[PDB]
Amino acid sequence: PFINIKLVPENGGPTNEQKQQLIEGVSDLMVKVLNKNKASIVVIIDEVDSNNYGLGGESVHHLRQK
Amino acid sequence: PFINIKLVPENGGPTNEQKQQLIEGVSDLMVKVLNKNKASIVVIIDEVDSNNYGLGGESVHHLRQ
Amino acid sequence: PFINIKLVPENGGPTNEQKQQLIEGVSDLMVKVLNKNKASIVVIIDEVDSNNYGLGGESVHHL
Amino acid sequence: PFINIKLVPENGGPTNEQKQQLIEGVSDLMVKVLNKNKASIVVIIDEVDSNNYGLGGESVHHLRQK
Amino acid sequence: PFINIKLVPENGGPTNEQKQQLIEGVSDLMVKVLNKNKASIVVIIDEVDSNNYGLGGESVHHLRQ
Amino acid sequence: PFINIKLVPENGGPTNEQKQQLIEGVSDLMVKVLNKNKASIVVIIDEVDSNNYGLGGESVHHLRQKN
Repeated sequence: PFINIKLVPENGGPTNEQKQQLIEGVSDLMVKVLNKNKASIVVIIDEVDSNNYGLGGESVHHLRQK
Repeated sequence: PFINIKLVPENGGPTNEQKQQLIEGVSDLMVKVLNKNKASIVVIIDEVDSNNYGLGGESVHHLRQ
Repeated sequence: PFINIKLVPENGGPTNEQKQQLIEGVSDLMVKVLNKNKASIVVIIDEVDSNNYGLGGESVHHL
Repeated sequence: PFINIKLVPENGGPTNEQKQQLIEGVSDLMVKVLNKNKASIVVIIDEVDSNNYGLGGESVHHLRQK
Repeated sequence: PFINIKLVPENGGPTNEQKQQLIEGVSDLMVKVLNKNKASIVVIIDEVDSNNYGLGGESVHHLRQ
Repeated sequence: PFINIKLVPENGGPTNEQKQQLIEGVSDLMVKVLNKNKASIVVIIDEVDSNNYGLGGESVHHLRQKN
């Protein structure tokens, strides 16, 4: 399986350790819910600049300014 | 955040219930690991034919048989 | 440029005409905001089953 | 709805303001065509290096020289 | 590495055999260029409806009479 | 068509030359197998940090510790 996680950096996060927590976490979910083969699980975390992420028609940067 | 899960169906699954468990599990994981706002977490699960998914150069179809 | 639009179908939407509207709408947006090469714009619309799309931890089907 | 836009930066663009126009425009198009929940609209803009984007078998870094 | 190929079906293609060819093709390409590990190469082929694919602001279905 | 390639950089690579080889390689592959139109082929190569890519539940940074 392939899992793509796209998020916006926040408070110096996520750290390398946190990305690892996500990688292992997401992979374990697939195994627990679908009994998938963890060995073949690929995960990619994309960090999007607050200015390149939009929700509701506004950027995350513009939203955090509130 | 946005999470895209791509997987190959098998054994009549994943059922709609298993899909619900994946959405919940990924969303809770984000909230738990990075204190994300579950309300904004979007998840999309794509199901790929076994003849369309390759690993190591072989199709999942040939790998399962 | 490349634009990927993922949505969950509903009420018989989107029809093939509405998909074309999205393709034209997005393509004209890039040329108007960035003056990008209209002829190099690639758009792909993906229709996601209500049970496969989640928002707030719940599937669109549930919502 | 989710919209991913991948482009190659050019002449200083897109600026944070132009990115907002893309996020706004995209979100308005989804509402005008299918009346989707505007608040649930997620938009991600990825800027690709001109040496990492190909078209017609050639990189954008080269095509811009023609 | 992960490779995603999105295309529009036509005249019955791509066949399961042609999909296999794309998987082996892309996979071998990675090994030859960056000597990447074959076993870790994941390939996903998405087949996009001609009414769902647009180029130059025209759907592939309309761009084919 | 559209081809997205996601890989993790390593040992001074991939260079622009190698990225160009990937663009041409994938493009030729599409032309050879499905006679797809070259001009319409879009390829985007993404370079993922070794800490952002996982396989088997371990980041690539970790996997690369072992030869």
